[PDB]
Amino acid sequence: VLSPADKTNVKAAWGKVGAHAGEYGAEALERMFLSFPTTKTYFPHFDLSHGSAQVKGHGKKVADALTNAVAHVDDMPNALSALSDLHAHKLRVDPVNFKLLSHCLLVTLAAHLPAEFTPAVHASLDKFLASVSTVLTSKYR
Amino acid sequence: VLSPADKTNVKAAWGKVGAHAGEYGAEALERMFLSFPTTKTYFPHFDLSHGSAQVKGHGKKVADALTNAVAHVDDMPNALSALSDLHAHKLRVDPVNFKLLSHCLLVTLAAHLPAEFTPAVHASLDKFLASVSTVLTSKYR
Amino acid sequence: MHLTPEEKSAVTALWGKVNVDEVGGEALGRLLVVYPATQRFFESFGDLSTPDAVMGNPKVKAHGKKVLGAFSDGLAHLDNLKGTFATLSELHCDKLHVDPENFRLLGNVLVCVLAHHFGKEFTPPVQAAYQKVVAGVANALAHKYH
Amino acid sequence: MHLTPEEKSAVTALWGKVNVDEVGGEALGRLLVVYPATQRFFESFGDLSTPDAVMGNPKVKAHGKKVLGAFSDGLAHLDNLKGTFATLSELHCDKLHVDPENFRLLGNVLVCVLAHHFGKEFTPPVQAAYQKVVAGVANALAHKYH
Ligand code: HEM
Ligand code: HEM
Ligand code: HEM
Ligand code: HEM
Repeated sequence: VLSPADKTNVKAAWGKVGAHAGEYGAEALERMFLSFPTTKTYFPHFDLSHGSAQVKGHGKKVADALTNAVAHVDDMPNALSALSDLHAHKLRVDPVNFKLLSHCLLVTLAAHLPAEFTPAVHASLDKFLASVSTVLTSKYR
Repeated sequence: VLSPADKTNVKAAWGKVGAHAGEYGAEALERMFLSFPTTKTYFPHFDLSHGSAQVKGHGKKVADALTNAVAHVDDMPNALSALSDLHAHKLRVDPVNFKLLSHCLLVTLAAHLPAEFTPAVHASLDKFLASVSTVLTSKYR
Repeated sequence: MHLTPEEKSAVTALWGKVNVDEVGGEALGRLLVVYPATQRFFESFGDLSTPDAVMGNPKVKAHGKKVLGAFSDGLAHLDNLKGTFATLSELHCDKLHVDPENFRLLGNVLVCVLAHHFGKEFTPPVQAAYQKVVAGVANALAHKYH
Repeated sequence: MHLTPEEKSAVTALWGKVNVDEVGGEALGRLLVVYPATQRFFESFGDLSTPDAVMGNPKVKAHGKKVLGAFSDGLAHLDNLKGTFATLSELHCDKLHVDPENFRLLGNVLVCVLAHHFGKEFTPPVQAAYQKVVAGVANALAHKYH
């Protein structure tokens, strides 16, 4: 679970992302598609080229969901209910993929927040993304 | 999450296991050691030879724990509390390994319960083992 | 694929006892039941509403025969799986868009099915040999992804 | 292993600027902090109770330097990782009893450290080349397990 210090760390870090959240979300997806090519199997309908507006658009939606999760860190399941339904019943993304996106998001944060990305913050963010991942796949079966 | 029908399926299948729980537990471990040799890295202190008392003994402690969880299927977190602390603070087994043991327990049950191992029971048992694994790795960080 | 001669024989010998059509239908149906996300590829198959509907769906059964027939032919080429599955690897990536993780799920459901089917004859050493084969095949099918 | 000319140059170029002592210490320290279960292999290292304790531990920094130094050697033999790491593969299995899954965790933590240290220069394509390299290394280290 997320301790009070974990919650503090996540809110601080995310706070600093601030307005760049959408740009960081797109960067994270781009990192994921290049590093883990199998993830491209869920977006056969997207233009996955560098700078693609579809990826940028998708990046903002993902980032916006994470902002919503940080805001409701104490009641994630309800905040993310509609997104859990979506992933479980329509998208049906294998749960392994969430770990690959989470890793890419961490890489993106590291690359943009040198000062803020301390070992303690790194650990809290990893725990937070694992929690979001868990909520998102909780209704698969 | 385990639905009410899941709980009924587990209880029904585990009931049949009955008195063979310990011999099944030993068999599942032997299947794991053979199929996934990296799991042996956690038992360097054991005689892992076929039928060793060490494996038979461990297999019985593992089944007993499973029996306790089925009995307290509505409150696993509290029921495996102690087990969850030991794995998180002393044993520190990488979570990947739980998925390999779970698989070998399902194979064991399949090989022994021809009548009871229907698609629906299989699904319920898979979910149950996944739940147990989650509770056991829940205090890692 | 590196299997000792002993392992290859264990594989070949049990396989000789398999009804490919039957086991095929069972394995694919069980994948769909145990791991419902996998139904994402089979929406045109009709009714997958319950375990019974899935196990009994003629389209599921036909697809399982097809998948296990290929698997079956692959057991003849244990020494060249990558070669044997190269075209299917490309197809699955480029046209079907199947996350290779599903090959791993099917391989584990297949082992459970064989265990259910063979009971005591599916010994720990026989399982180990089949585990290597299912991983081999999964790897071979994921090989051409890009 | 198989790297495009583009991937090899991205890898080689970045590594020329890495202080192994420094990155090694950071990589191992972050592993022990982010994935505390990994501490099970370093009982004799001292105090690992807090991030600060872990990060300034001289035994951690020393070990970190050794690991990345061996990692730097494999970079010089990308065409034969398995041959390069066979001895350490056997050591890690037979004497150390380290679950190879830990090789993968370290690989991911190293990528994070490189992104942290290099910022904007650690582009998506550069990361991708490094992801292939750490998986290769992890595979080479688990190769002699039995
Ligand atoms: C932290 C993890 C994730 C979050 C917060 C997240 C969030 C979202 C959001 C907000 C949407 C848009 C829903 C809408 O259309 O209103 C979405 C859709 C989608 N997600 Fe997830 N997602 C996550 C992980 C993943 C992963 C790992 C994959 C696969 C590699 C994935 C695949 C998709 C796809 C294919 C869509 C639909 C895109 C479209 O066609 O427009 N998601 N997700
Ligand atoms: C269903 C999942 C599991 C259950 C229910 C379980 C249960 C147990 C129990 C009941 C004990 C004995 C505790 C005592 O003696 O007080 C134990 C110890 C142990 N377990 Fe877990 N375990 C599980 C998964 C695993 C896995 C996957 C591994 C490693 C591959 C593992 C490695 C160990 C080890 C090394 C010990 C100590 C053995 C000894 O020295 O006696 N366990 N576990
Ligand atoms: C042992 C693993 C597998 C083997 C050997 C295999 C083999 C095949 C073969 C031989 C075909 C027909 C190719 C053609 O139309 O020429 C096929 C098609 C297909 N497979 Fe795979 N398959 C495997 C696993 C999977 C899995 C796990 C899934 C999805 C969960 C999947 C989804 C599909 C789909 C959707 C088609 C097209 C069906 C159609 O158009 O009727 N396959 N596969
Ligand atoms: C990048 C992958 C790795 C490489 C290249 C590597 C390399 C090495 C080398 C060169 C040694 C020194 C051998 C000696 O002279 O005693 C060593 C020892 C050791 N390694 Fe690994 N290592 C790696 C990953 C890991 C991981 C992930 C762990 C566990 C988390 C680990 C645990 C150990 C331990 C416990 C020792 C013995 C240290 C001591 O003597 O106390 N290694 N490793």
